Amino acid sequence: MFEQRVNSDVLTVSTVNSQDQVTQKPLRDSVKQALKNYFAQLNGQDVNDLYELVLAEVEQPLLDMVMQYTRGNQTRAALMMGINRGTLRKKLKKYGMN
Amino acid sequence: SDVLTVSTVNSQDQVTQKPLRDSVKQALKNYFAQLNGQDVNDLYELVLAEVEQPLLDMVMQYTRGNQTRAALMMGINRGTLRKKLKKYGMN
DNA sequence: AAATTTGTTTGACTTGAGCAAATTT
DNA sequence: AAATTTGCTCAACCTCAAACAAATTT
Repeated sequence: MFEQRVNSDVLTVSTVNSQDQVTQKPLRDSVKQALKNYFAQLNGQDVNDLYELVLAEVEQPLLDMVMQYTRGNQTRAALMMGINRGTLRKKLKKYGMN
Repeated sequence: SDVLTVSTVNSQDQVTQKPLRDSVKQALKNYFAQLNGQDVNDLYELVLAEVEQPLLDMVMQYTRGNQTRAALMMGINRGTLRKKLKKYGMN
C-alpha cells in the first residue's frame, strides 16, 4: 500500500524541464548546482571555509522555518530538530534570530 | 553578493539567480505541508545529511580525490572529513 | 493556579600533531 | 629520490541533560 519515498525525495524543490513541465527534484541537486556555480566563479584564490559557508546558508532557513512552525516555541523547535535547547538558543543567537 | 546561488527560469524564459537558502526554505515549506501534524523528529540531521553529501561529493570531485586539499578548502580537520566520508559511505 | 516555557548555570562527545607507509610528482 | 598524501594513533580542547527559579501561556 505504501510507495517508497527515498531520502533524496523528502526535501524537494520545484523545477521546470525541457518539455516545460513542473517537477520536484531533490534539494541535494540545488546544493550541487550552487556549488558548481560557486567553483566556476572561482578564478581562483584559495578557499578556507566552504563548510561554514554552506552550513550557514542552510541553518539559517531551517531555523527560520522551524520557528515559524512552532510559533516561537524553542522547546518544540529543539525537539523536532533533534538538538539540545541550548544549542538551538546558540544557533538562533548566531544568526540573530531573536 | 550572494556566493551560493542557483539558476531559475520564469515564464518569459529568463534565467535568473536565487540564493540557495530560498531553495532550502521551499523544500522545508513543502515538507511541513505534506505531513499533517505527524511528528517531525530529527529535522537537523535530515537537512544536514541532505546538504553534506553533495558538499563532500562536489569538493572531492574538485580536488580530484585529494582529501587533504578538500579538508583545507572546507575548513575542517582531515579526520573530520574522513569521518563524514565514512558516514555517507563515500570511501 | 497550574502547566509550560524561558533563561541560565552547572559538569559530563573536532582538532593539531605525530609518525610510518603508500602514493604521486 | 623527494614531496606529498593517506591511514592511523594520540590527548586536549561543543553538545548535552539536568536542574531550577522566574516569566509566560493555557
